[PDB]
Amino acid sequence: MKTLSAKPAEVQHDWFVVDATGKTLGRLATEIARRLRGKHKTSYTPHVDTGDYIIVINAEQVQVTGNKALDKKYYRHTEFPGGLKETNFEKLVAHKPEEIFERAVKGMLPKGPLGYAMIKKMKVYAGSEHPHAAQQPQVLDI
Amino acid sequence: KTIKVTQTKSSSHRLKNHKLCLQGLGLRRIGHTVEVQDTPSNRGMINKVYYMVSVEE
Amino acid sequence: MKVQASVKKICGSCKVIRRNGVIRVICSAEPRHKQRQG
Amino acid sequence: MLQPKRTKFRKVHKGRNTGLAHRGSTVSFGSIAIKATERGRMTARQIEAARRTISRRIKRGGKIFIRVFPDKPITEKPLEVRMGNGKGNVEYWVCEIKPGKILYEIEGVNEDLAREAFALAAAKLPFKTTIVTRTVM
Amino acid sequence: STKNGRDSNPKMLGVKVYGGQTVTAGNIIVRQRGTEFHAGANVGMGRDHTLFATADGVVKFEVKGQFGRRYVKVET
Amino acid sequence: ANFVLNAQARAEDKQGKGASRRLRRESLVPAIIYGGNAEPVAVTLELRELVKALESNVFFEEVVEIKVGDKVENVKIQALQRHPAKNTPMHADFKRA
RNA sequence: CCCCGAAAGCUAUUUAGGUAGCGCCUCGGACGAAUACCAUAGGGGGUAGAGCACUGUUUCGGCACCGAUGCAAACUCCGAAUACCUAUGAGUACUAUCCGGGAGACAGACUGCGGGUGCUAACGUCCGUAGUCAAGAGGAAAACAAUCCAGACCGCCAGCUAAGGCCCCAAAAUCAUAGUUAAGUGGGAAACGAUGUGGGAAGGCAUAGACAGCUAUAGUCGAGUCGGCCUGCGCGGAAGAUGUAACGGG
Ligand SMILES: [Zn+2]
Repeated sequence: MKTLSAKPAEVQHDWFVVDATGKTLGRLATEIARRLRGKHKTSYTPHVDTGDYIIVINAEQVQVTGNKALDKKYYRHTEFPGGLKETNFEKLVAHKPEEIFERAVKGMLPKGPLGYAMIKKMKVYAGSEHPHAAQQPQVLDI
Repeated sequence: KTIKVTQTKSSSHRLKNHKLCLQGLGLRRIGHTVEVQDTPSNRGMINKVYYMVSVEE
Repeated sequence: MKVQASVKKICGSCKVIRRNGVIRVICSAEPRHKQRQG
Repeated sequence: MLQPKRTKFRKVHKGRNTGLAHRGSTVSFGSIAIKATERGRMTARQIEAARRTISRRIKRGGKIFIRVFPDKPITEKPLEVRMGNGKGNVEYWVCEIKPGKILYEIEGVNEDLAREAFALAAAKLPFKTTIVTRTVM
Repeated sequence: STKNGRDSNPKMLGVKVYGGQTVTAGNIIVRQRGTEFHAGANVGMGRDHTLFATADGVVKFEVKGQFGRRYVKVET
Repeated sequence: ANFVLNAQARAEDKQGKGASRRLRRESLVPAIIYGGNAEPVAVTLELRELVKALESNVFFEEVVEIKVGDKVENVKIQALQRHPAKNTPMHADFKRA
């Protein structure tokens, strides 16, 4: 057993803060998902959560290119007959900016209990303030 | 006088005469290399299976 | 307004324009010449 | 309704339409002509419709040469019949068209009127066409 | 119903021995419905126009004569 | 003097179906010059030049100068092959005169 | 437990989902180079293509013939590539052949190529030919017998590659250089329609002044302008039933 697995009790979760002003949504989401999963650490282990905490500020300033602001559709289904509901990026970013990042990063994280645990380390906030000054996050430019 | 022939692709699904040409050159598996005389008779077999052999002169 | 797959000028007072990715024909003389491709 | 007066056999094999039209691709009767640029089948009804359109446009002021003749019979099964029990009955006649095949030539009219007539005729045909004129070689 | 549907059994005609081959007297060289080939030196003709060897040797095909006939012969 | 065609020599490695198709993809036209007292010569021409020359009727009756390298041949156009569908010139035969 | 390993064809059958002989498998014996691949050399052909000299068929002229012009599975004045037969030869290979013991099988499927049939329909049907499955695992294609790469004796927490890939789900380039697209085209479709945008060739008019507008060809105005051809990538044509549902998702 010369290749060792990371032990959850020895994992260190560091805190970082990221500004979303002017960033492209998907090209920011890939890096966020990578650091949430822990692919950037030499102790990476597929069955262990070794990632970091990511705070996102100015979430409503994220950008999309082309005509995606008006054309990119978000669907959901209540399980009643004919219960398909539809919105778009323009309305969703103005109303509930956290849902956009939640969808984007959820789609890029693994789909299981470990993925559900992984996505809890992302905190998304519309304004420029966050309530986690007690954790002393470092500025991360990605 | 002599040339080196290396087999580069599988022969399992090739034509019967193509497999027989490989066998008559003496090649047995992918990556196998043989050293054969430079004669028109050998060159005929080489040219027939040109698409899965590599020749070093 | 005629909505058709083939839109053409009919007289000299007709103009072919593109609005929002749709080809249209507008006539200054005869309103019945108005066409939309679709 | 062009159709052979007599045929040696009633029914023929389907065959395959391949190759270009090296023969019949030069202007030899009139001065201007219409030729196909895509292969296909030309039926007798299509030939007649195109001829009528051209003749009506040119008002019979010149001569029209038709260089396509439908000599290949096409069969069809009656309807609500199962597979087998022999080949079907002859229904209509076609001419095989290869790219380069000249269909109609016009002699003795102005080029503009001829092009108008050919443009009217092309809308009745199931394949793409082009206009050619007589050259020295 | 159809009025067709008949055919005859195959007859297996054709050239049996080609040029350059060695034959023994009596070997059949050509099976043919008509005289597509004619008999040359050391070659005999049967009642159904079969061409056969009448000596031991080597078969040779050629074209000769004023009519341009195709001949087969056996060289000893 | 009125009609001059600039040509390059067509060597044996530039003859055949594949070489001719490569030349026509390169927008050149193979051609052959034959006639009395000499051996045939294979040349390649420019499609633009050939089409420009063929647009005029006096090209089919005058004596034209084909220049390949330094040598010059005084020839008359003898035959021309065209694509059956696209009418593009494909090959030319010139007779020494 | 170890070794080899098919067939779903031909012929006949009150035969058609049975059976028999042959073809294909296995075991024993005999006999070795008689075998195959490839290279040279000899040989016949009537297909692909082509053509109108025969047989038919077709159009336009001239006076049944004559001149221009097409077509053909059951037409041929012509005519390949392949394939097939034979002889000699190098190299490589446990190859051919003969005599006996035991069989199984005689419902095939898909794909490419050449065809008949059908509607140039069908995951349709009937032949020829090759591959795979059948009786074959692994990797690619979202999932997917028959497609692509490749033929699993057993073990390894070693390395190189094939098809296919390298932003995240998910291993590997947010690699480099030069262009194109603005349609999420990419990531479904036709005839046809259109000053969408690249590239190329040629032509017409023009600082003795061109196009448009303006003033009743003259006149201010001060550079390019006009119309077609070839070609790259795009646009419309484009309506369905449980739920986005025609990039696997983000
Ligand atoms: Zn109008």
